[PDB]
Amino acid sequence: MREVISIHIGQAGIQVGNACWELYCLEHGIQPDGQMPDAFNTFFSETGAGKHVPRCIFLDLEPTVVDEVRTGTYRQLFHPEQLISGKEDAANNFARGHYTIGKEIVDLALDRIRKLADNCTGLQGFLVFNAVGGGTGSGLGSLLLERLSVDYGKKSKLGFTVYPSPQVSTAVVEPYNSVLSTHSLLEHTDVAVMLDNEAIYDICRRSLDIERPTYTNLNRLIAQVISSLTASLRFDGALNVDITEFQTNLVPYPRIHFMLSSYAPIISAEKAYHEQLSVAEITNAAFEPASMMVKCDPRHGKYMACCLMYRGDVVPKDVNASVATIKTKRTIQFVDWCPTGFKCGINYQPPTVVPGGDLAKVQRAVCMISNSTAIGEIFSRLDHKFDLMYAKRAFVHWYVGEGMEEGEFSEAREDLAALEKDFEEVGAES
Amino acid sequence: MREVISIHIGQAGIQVGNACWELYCLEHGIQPDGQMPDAFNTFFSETGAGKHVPRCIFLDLEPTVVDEVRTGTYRQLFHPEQLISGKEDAANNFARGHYTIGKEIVDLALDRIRKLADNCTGLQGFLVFNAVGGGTGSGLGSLLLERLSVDYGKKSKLGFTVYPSPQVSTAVVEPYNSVLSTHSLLEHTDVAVMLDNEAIYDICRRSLDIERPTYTNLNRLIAQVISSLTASLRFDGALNVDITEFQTNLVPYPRIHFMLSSYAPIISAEKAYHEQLSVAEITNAAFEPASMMVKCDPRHGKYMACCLMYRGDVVPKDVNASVATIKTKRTIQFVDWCPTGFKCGINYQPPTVVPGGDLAKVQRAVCMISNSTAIGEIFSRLDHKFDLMYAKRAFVHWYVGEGMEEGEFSEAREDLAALEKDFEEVGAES
Amino acid sequence: GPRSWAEDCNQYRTTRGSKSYSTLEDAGRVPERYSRTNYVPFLAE
Amino acid sequence: DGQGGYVARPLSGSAVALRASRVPMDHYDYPVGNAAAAAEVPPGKRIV
Amino acid sequence: MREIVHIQGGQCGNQIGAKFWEVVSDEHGIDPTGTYHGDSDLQLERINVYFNEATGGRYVPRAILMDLEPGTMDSVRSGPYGQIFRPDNFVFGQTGAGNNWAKGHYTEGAELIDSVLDVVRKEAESCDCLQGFQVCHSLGGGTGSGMGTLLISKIREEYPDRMMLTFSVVPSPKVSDTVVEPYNATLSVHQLVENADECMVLDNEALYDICFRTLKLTTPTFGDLNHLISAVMSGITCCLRFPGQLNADLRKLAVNLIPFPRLHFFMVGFTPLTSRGSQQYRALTVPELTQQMWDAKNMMCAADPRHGRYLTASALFRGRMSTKEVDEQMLNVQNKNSSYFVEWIPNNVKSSVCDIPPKGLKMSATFIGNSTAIQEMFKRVSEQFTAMFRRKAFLHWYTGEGMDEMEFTEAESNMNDLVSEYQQYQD
Amino acid sequence: MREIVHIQGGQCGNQIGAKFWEVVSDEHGIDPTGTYHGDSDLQLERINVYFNEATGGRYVPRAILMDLEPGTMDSVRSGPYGQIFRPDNFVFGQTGAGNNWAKGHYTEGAELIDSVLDVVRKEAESCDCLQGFQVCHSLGGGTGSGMGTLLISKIREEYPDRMMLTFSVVPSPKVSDTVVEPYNATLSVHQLVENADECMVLDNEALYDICFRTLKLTTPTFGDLNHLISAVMSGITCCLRFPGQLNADLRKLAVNLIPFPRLHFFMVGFTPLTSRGSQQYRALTVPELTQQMWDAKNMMCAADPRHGRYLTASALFRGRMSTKEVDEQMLNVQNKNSSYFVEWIPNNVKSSVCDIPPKGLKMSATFIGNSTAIQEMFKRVSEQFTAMFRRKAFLHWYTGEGMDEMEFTEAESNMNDLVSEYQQYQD
Ligand SMILES: Nc1nc2c(ncn2[C@@H]2O[C@H](COP(=O)(O)OP(=O)(O)OP(=O)(O)O)[C@@H](O)[C@H]2O)c(=O)[nH]1
Ligand SMILES: Nc1nc2c(ncn2[C@@H]2O[C@H](COP(=O)(O)OP(=O)(O)OP(=O)(O)O)[C@@H](O)[C@H]2O)c(=O)[nH]1
Ligand SMILES: Nc1nc2c(ncn2[C@@H]2O[C@H](COP(=O)(O)OP(=O)(O)O)[C@@H](O)[C@H]2O)c(=O)[nH]1
Ligand SMILES: Nc1nc2c(ncn2[C@@H]2O[C@H](COP(=O)(O)OP(=O)(O)O)[C@@H](O)[C@H]2O)c(=O)[nH]1
Ligand SMILES: [Mg+2]
Ligand SMILES: [Mg+2]
Repeated sequence: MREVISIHIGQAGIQVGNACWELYCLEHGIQPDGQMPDAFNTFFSETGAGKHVPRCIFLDLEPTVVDEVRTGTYRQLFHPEQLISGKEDAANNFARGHYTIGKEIVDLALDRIRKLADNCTGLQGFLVFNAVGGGTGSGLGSLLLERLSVDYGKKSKLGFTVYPSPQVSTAVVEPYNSVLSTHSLLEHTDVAVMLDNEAIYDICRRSLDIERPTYTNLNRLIAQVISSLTASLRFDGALNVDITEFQTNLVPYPRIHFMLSSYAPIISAEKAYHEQLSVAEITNAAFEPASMMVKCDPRHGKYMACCLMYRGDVVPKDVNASVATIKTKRTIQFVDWCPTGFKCGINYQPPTVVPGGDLAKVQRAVCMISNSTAIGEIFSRLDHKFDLMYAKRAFVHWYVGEGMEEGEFSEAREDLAALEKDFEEVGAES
Repeated sequence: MREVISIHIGQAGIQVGNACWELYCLEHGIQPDGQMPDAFNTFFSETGAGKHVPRCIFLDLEPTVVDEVRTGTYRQLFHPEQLISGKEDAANNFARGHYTIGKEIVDLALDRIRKLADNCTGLQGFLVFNAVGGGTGSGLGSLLLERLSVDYGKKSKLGFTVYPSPQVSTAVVEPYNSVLSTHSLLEHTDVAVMLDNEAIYDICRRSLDIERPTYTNLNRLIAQVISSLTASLRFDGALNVDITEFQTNLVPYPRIHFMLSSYAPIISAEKAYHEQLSVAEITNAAFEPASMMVKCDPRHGKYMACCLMYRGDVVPKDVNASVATIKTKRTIQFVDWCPTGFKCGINYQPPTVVPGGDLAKVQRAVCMISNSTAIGEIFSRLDHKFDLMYAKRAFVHWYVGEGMEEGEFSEAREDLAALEKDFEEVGAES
Repeated sequence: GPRSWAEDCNQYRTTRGSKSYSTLEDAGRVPERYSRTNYVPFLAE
Repeated sequence: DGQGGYVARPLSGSAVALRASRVPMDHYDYPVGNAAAAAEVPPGKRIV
Repeated sequence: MREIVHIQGGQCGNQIGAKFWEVVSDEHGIDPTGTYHGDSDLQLERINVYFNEATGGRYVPRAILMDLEPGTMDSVRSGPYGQIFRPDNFVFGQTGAGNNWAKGHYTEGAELIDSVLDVVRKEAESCDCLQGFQVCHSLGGGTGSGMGTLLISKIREEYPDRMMLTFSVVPSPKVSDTVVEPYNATLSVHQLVENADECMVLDNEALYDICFRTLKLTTPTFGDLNHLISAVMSGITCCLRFPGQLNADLRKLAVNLIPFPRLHFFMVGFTPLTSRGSQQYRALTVPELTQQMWDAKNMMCAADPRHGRYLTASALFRGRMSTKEVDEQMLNVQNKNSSYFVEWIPNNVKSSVCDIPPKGLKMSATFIGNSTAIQEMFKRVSEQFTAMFRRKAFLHWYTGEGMDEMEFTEAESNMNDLVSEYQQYQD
Repeated sequence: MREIVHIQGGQCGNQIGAKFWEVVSDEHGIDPTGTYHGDSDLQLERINVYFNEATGGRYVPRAILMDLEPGTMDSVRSGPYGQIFRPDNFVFGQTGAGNNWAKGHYTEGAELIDSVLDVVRKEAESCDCLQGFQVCHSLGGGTGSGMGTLLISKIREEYPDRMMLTFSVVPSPKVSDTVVEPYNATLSVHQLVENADECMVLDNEALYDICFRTLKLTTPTFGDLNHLISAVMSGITCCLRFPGQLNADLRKLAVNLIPFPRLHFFMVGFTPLTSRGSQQYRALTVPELTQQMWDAKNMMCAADPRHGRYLTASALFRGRMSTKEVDEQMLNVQNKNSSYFVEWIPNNVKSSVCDIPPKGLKMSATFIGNSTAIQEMFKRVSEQFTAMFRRKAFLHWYTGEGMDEMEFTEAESNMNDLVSEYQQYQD
């Protein structure tokens, strides 16, 4: 049976995962206690008599964000030993979460993954949720993803990384911590989906017309992206797109595998009555620059590959019609060597709205995940952001003292410099 | 299917379109909420389940006139994001509405036009409602107009513009704004219908026999003019005339596209019962100079071309006979090189009447829209009006600092003079 | 003719198909033959 | 099933009507009259 | 077996063809729903001339409706008898010609002339032996003028041995309904002179005069004028559809009415038209039908026939009539005013009879005339053309798409050429 | 006594076959349960060709489903007419190809291709005589393409004298449904030439056009395409299942449509496709079926048949119709447009009639056409492959599983070898 293990490392992993499984219980009708009052086998395992436990781990060194799940509304849902805690956090240090504090907790992490792998019949992929700015999301995320490649080779890892914004940061050592994570992100992960907080900010401000939402509202509509990505496994549809299709369709070269995200209908409750939401309308809304999950302008780059996961009442005729309209306009630019750049996936279940959520009931949705050459601007900006502080070697005595050598910064800069060179020469016309 | 898209720029644009959309809802049975209790397609978008939203945009830099629409009785009619507001008005500055503060809002303005055009299936024209004397109607009016020509080439644009009167004006730099708005309105608009304020004041004083009307009473009968010409797209008729038919039938030369517009029966309630309304009487009253909605003498110039938007129970022969009697009338005069001079368009629906409006119900009506050489005296006065104030550089520092240079007033001066030379050389007998 | 698919396929045999060949029962009469002899044929043991 | 029974959920909660196909394929009892022609006509303008 | 394909273009041609199929289908007795519900066997004898047999007893017209805007499609379809046409034959555009001959014939007609030639070929190849193509359009608009004559240009080389009949209305002298009537006319008549095999000129103001002076209607509506056109159009093909004592198909009319290949413009008029008051007073007799037919005001064309000489006239009589009274009254009207006929053609007038009149009528007659007097309209539209072509007004629309002023002189040459031998044969 | 073994592969082939068994089973009158409820005595004569008699009157198809994900099997199993198949014929894998041609053919293909050929061996030995094999798959995918054409090569090696009907959809011109369509289509055609006997080319855009302009379906669902495809697949083998007046089995179409062995790509279209409303308007004769079958827009292929000559065409007429009326009408398409045919093959069109029509049809036909105009489709595939292969884009998934870059070169060499042969014979 089709089935995917989800892994949440770092605080941003736990808080998004608290909203992801909230959406997943509402898809399948699972109450928060853990009882249903056969699509659940993708994410839940039927334990004994009527008990469903998630196929997930909440690994975090900081105890306050993991026991908030333990003392929340989902105490009975999760198996208690999946929730792996620690004494002290990684404290925004890549050197800590990789070398001095993460080694004694990653062996506990591999045991639960091994037990979940034996409990699952045929495994299909790994979901890794982390933010590279934090120490736990980058240091412990690198350590867990490195061992999964050794333990389970050639098996796809579908990760979702929250990157720092061009303008807004909640930490100072995020440029240091993002670069070292990316050196471990090229070699081991298969498909990594780019996420950025500020591009979720102006989606909430403009489309959802709410002036001051919080991180609960960001992670709520992130789960709408995550669920529609994996909706093809749970429910039947006309054109199924599984995880193994994602690596072949979207990754042309082994080191270019970073993809943006988009969700087409972002409509508030009162906006739904006035606005008409057709397939041709939402496909244009999906390709709009303001609707993306990463603050980058697609006009600067070219779309090397695209993937459209549709949901709900979507006839295959007009998604064929809407794709033909996208090819005609000059604003959306493809790379010259990829004439066939669209994969379409049509499911047959509309997105589930949560009670008290800001999303309205929409019959049809698109989850656009597309490889682009404009993503090099995101990497180059962080590359220039990190190069400003390494020139004077600020904030290095903390990383050097926690195990790792200063030579790891030069190799991580060289690895991202190869990524800068890669996006230029691949995206250039020939 | 046939379609039309209306834009409304400035205080005069919104208040006219407030009266226009009030007229359009009564004709098609649209409730103020937007739900009827086939012909609505030209002005309304059928959204979801029985809700119709207008194909309009209400953009203005000043928020207090747009906010009246938001808090008024049509809060549920228009889409909420469809209405566009701004921070600070241009405030009678063509430099402000075109360069400094109009640039940040025109990028959002083209976004909604693109969404309305994409929802459209066959686009026939654009309706532009603005006053060239105001800062927003001239500045933001020109910037929105010039970008539409590049984005949508060879597409008709019906720009209904309210011009300042020789005797009546309420903003001091209206002659400054009218000349600068004229410099862009020639090469961009396809058909421009001149409107003047106090000729409507004279119509309401004489024909309506009411002594104290306000701009609400003016915009109601102006809405009847717009609804008369566009009624052949929505309703059938003996001689259906489209938006595309107006341009080649009323614009002989590429620069002469200014047209007068008159409504023939404009009769109060108790007057119409004693009045005998027939086609011969309204056709004579159509060409009657005091019924013209611009202060201009049709005897001074030559009627170059003319179209008649007959409505109601009009057979094709009493209009045939009335044209012959008008042709043999020695008071009017056509140009020598245009023997065939009449366009006849008959529709089968009598015009509606707004409850609480000054107009009474009539069986038949004529909208006389004509191209004349008499319109030169309107721009000859404005050329005299502008040259005297520019002779000692009055109110120039308000334009120089906000982007514009001194030479734009010089360059726009011969553009009116080349227009004045074109009118006098096209009415010259050969 | 036929008004339904079942009736068309059922009457295919008796109208235009393998059972359409004319039967002697459908023939009004058997023609009387001008045979050479109604006596014994000459070479017929 | 547990005893080898070849079990299969029909999955027909009247969703198979939407799943199905609508091609005419029928030269008998075709719709004759007014509404059959009027159904395929797009709405267009209205007539007074 | 000889049969007619009808092609209707423009707002005028679609509307007058809807009234044409209103009248003919009443004559052959088929209902609005297409089924036959008449009484006589002679109605069904020649139905293939205009209709196709369909399964289940339906009768569809052999009509192909074309236009560049969907508005005129809705008016024909929503009216009575507007359902009988095939839904595949309802080809239409979206933008519309907009009274522009350049848009109708070059830009917007190009991506739709292929679609109409896909279905005109389909209707022609499906049937047995084409007599010719009958079209109805207007010379003042752009939908039936530019796109209409583009089809006439295209269908001519596809079938160069078949008839062609253009029932086209021309602009009126007293009034104008579009301001670019001389541009639409002179460019369209330039196309019809080499392509159309024969043309029947109609005009609006003479239809108005007939409904006022003869029919005494106070307010003749928009559909009344089409019925006078449709009565003549049903009268041209009277010998195709019914038996007769002296038959005359549409090539007998062509070889008789056309002395020279460029003189294929005709003027037409329906004879027995009386007001409702004058029904109980007028005596329907062949001498009465003769003095109404040759009246100058009874012509549905704008030209006054007393100005010019008739080169050849035709009279397609319908009804049980003594043929000598048909024959003698033609000779009688030829010699009482012999100056108004032409001198170098012996036996100017042509008489044909059919034994089935229209319903209610005991006798009816359709007049087709090849008069010199139609040079008055052609010199008038040439007078209006040269007025505005010197000043180059209303011309940037026509040359804005890529049709320059080179053929405007060629169109003005042809209108001056066409009026030249009309005046030459007057002498 | 002539049997065809059906093998469905991939998402497209399984979903096409489910609607295909929706048509064939309903034609022979068997219910959803499995027993017989038909009202025609001609149905049960030839059930051997597509079914097997089981205990208690049950009928099971000769269908071997094949896929690498159980998800598409569940939709077929749950759906109506899905219980009729044999459970041991449901061979399937677990990992799924993920639109990789290497996974379907080389690495993961070997783990299932041993468990497929034994199952299809069981069906082939059970029946009496193999007329051929019928396989349905897609070329744009990797699950039904790589495993599909591997199955052809094995089954052609072990049964070398049997026919091979391959019904394959090709990548669409206007849009793309998966990103690696040029890589999979170039590799599949490279292996389908030397193995498959006759190949049928389908395209979704032509299905989307036929569902819109003929049937007037505003929302063509994903099974409307399959029903039109299944209308052909039931009509290819009509002579094997019903008595006929001029029989044509799979090998008659193999010998009359393949001039040279490599040129075995065809295109199909079902003839009497009408809208529901306009069925009353159109009549039903053999010439009207022939006019619809030779239209370029009635093809279910992406190619335009006007751009190339027809090498060989075959028509499979169905119903009560005259053989002269069939034969003289296929002469008219040889004479009306003789420039669109191959000059050096006299009698390009073969016609066969089987006088039992499909379910609910007066008359119908299936039109197979071997045209050289289909070189445009392969050139479209070839030009897309050359854009990606020089840049080595999307190749590390293929070359990471044993199929290195050398085999792509002979894949494109045979891709250009096929288009060279079509273009040469067009001259
Ligand atoms: N969108 C979103 N981002 C979050 C959320 N919580 C944390 N983040 C991101 O996480 C980054 C901070 O690093 P974290 O991942 O929280 O830190 P950590 O990995 O837990 O490491 P420690 O804090 O030392 O335990 C910030 O840049 C935030 O953008 C959340 O709820 N939603
Ligand atoms: N017919 C008509 N004219 C109006 C109306 N409101 C304002 N006007 C005209 O507009 C002129 C004032 O200039 P506007 O164009 O309204 O200036 P504005 O639209 O407020 O633009 P800004 O001043 O830059 O905000 C007046 O002289 C009036 O003649 C109206 O409701 N109906
Ligand atoms: N007799 C008659 N003339 C008509 C009719 N409709 C329009 N016309 C004439 O046609 C001219 C306008 O043509 P138009 O509608 O623009 O033609 P189109 O552009 O081809 O559709 C006018 O001068 C009318 O007098 C009709 O129903 N009957
Ligand atoms: N006509 C038709 N085409 C289909 C169907 N299912 C898939 N396709 C087409 O098959 C092509 C790719 O097939 P794919 O889904 O990759 O098959 P897979 O390899 O088994 O996953 C697409 O272009 C689809 O248009 C179907 O049921 N009917
Ligand atoms: Mg933390
Ligand atoms: Mg203002």
